[PDB]
Amino acid sequence: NLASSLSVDAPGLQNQIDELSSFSDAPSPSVTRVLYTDKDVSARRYVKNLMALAGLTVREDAVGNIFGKWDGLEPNLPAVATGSHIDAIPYSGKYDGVVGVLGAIEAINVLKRSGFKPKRSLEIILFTSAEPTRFGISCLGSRLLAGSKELAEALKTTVVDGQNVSFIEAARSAGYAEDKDDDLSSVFLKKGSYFAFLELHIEQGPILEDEGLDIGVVTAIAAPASLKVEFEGNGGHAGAVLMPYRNDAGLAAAELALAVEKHVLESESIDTVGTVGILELHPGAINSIPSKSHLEIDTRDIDEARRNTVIKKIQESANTIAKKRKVKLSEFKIVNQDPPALSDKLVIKKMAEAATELNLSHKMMISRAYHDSLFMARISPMGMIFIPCYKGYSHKPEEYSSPEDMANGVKVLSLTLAKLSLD
Amino acid sequence: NLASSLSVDAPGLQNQIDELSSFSDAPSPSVTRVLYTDKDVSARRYVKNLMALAGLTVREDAVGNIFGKWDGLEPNLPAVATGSHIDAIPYSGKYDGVVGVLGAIEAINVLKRSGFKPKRSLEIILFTSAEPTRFGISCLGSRLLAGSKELAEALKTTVVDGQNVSFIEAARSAGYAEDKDDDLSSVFLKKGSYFAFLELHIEQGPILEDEGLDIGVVTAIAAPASLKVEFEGNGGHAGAVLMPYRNDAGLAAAELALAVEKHVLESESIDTVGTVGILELHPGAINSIPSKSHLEIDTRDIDEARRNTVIKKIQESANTIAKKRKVKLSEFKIVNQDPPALSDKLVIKKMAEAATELNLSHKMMISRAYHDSLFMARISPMGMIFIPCYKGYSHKPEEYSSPEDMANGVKVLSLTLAKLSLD
Ligand SMILES: [Mn+2]
Ligand SMILES: [Mn+2]
Ligand SMILES: [Mn+2]
Ligand SMILES: [Mn+2]
Repeated sequence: NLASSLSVDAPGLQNQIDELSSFSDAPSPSVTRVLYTDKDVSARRYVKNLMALAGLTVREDAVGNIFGKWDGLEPNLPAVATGSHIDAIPYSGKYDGVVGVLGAIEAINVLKRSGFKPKRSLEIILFTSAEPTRFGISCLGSRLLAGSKELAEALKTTVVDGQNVSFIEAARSAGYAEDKDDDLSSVFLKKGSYFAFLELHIEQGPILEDEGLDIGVVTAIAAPASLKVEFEGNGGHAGAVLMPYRNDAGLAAAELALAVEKHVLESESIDTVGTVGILELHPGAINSIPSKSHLEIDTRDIDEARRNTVIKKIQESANTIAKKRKVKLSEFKIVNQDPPALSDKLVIKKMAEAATELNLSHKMMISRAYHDSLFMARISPMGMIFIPCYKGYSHKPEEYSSPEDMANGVKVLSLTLAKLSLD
Repeated sequence: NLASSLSVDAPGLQNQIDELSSFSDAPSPSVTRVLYTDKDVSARRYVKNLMALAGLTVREDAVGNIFGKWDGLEPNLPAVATGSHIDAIPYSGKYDGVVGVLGAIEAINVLKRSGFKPKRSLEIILFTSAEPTRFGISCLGSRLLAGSKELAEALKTTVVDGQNVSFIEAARSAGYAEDKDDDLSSVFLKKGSYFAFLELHIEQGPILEDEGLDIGVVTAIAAPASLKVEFEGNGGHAGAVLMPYRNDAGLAAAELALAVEKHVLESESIDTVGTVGILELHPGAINSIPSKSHLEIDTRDIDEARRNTVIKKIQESANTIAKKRKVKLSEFKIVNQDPPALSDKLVIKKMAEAATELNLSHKMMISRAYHDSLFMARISPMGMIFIPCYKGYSHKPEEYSSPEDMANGVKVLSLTLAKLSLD
């Protein structure tokens, strides 16, 4: 049958993972690849080349989401879509996102080798960026595909990066967004434009590895939020300003970072997380008291209400700390605060069937990380396929999934796509 | 008499202050001017030109200390020296250091206008740098003049900036250190090579302003120290690594910063200060748990032993925090730990006499900030003249000393130099 005929070039897929990892602003084994930079452009070209070699119709939208389509026997039907991202936060791994892009292309080649004849078209999506590194916005591409007018407006009017480069300027430097009449609404997909959307991704947790299982069938995605906070004080000479007269913005930040941890632990649930990944002091000189501090705070929970309580407590603590330290809470911005999503029940059903037909062990599980799937779920039925990764490591160079782990995920992806195409 | 004849071009001196501030990597009204950068080179040329116009014989040493001499009637005698620095930490003011260089040149012009004829030569020193911004080393020029073989060795062998540019490489780009065969010992001055050394400087405190006084006669300089600390953890995915499994290096840093403040307050003396002016996270991404954190801590006291006690407690707290957070204390380095200096009693007497002859109110007082005078005191009898500054602001763009305050300090400098020249 189709399932027994599926054959993946495992070392070849690994070789492509390794080649793509060379497009990096960090030295191997780390990867840094930020939206619209030269490294991102190089990686885009590499992926577009592979799409063309696999015989896909390749196109790009106004923000650089990249699409590769295999036309089905009934091309007017809503297509079955799959994809992920290739951007990489500073000093991260080679597998996050990339497995779902390179592995999707491989899934197409696997199906072509087996002589599969799609009814619904299959389309691979390289999302323009999923990481919030550059503009503080996560899933920038899929948020726009899912129709966020709020985001489109901000991208056109206010959004800049940490070097004060505007989104429009960055996009144009990489060959995109060159239309002054476009408010980016051109990117929006109609609900139902896809029959379904699947994303293959490394687990970013240790569960499949620990339990000796091949495949995770993802049933839900946890609810993510991010906050941007700034404190302002008088600053001045570290040696000359006596302690009673200070309002140290650095210490306000230190206190807020510890309060974040505290409020997370207050939830009484293991599923709650919160992190201060960014804490910067200005002017940032050893002999100058910080007059401004800037924190970027990530917090999530599978339970939206519990997550929201943490955010509310964090805001209360920021105000309490500001008053006690006699600094100004000059910014408290909820950059995003998104609900969790549920995978479509019939997509889950086909994925579990596919894994079973391939003699692969599997379990139902939730994603703790967020993914483009979170926002694609607003447009169409969604599912995710997890593969194991070593010790669950991710967002760091120790991140690892074996050639066989990837090949298994690719086979499940190929077979689920085929089932959905013929449905 | 000489005292009544002294007259300063106050708006002229202000114009020079403003012009020098233009040599900055930060936009007005802030100044940034770091050792050996292009802006530093431009500012050096500007000052050397003023020295030339004032009739001074100009020379430079191996590291770019700049000397301008007015030859006395007995030129073989040890000269009376005066000067300060012109480098500026990021986003600081335009009066710190600058007043003591531009004002020293103006003191020469003032004495010349009055027909004063020095017996001992007068020599103005532009110290190559006082701020520790580039290499973590404060008073680099005066530490070498005072004969630190340890510093000379490090500068030749290990010292680099945060961009891994070596001291030698940086120095050569600015036109200095062009001798392979110099161990920098050429910079060293013999004890007694100067009869006395004076530094005019803004108070960097609010005391003279609050008390309604013209001049501070500095009696001592507080004992400064600085430390570098690093913590290391495992890092990973901020959304997926559950709280019990973390060893967050950023939270370890937050805890140490608060410990610094606590230990300072434990001294029970208002003369004790401590600051965390630098706190950096790696990788520094919102969705990446910090795996490395880096703190640079400044701590001082007029009492050396009381400060050292703070330093010991900070080291103890760093170890306790590391163990509790389950991170490695990967670095704890005392970058400098220097004793206080006492101003020379005869210099103090002459300075107070000068202020009195000029009908300027004054008090004897301690300097809380450190200065090149701290190290020149090892070579020569030392004293400092403080002028008031607005609300004591320093190391920030709000720093301000009035044209009149500066002129008063220049007159006291002129008259004190004249007294010491004619001993
Ligand atoms: Mn990621
Ligand atoms: Mn990802
Ligand atoms: Mn200073
Ligand atoms: Mn200074």
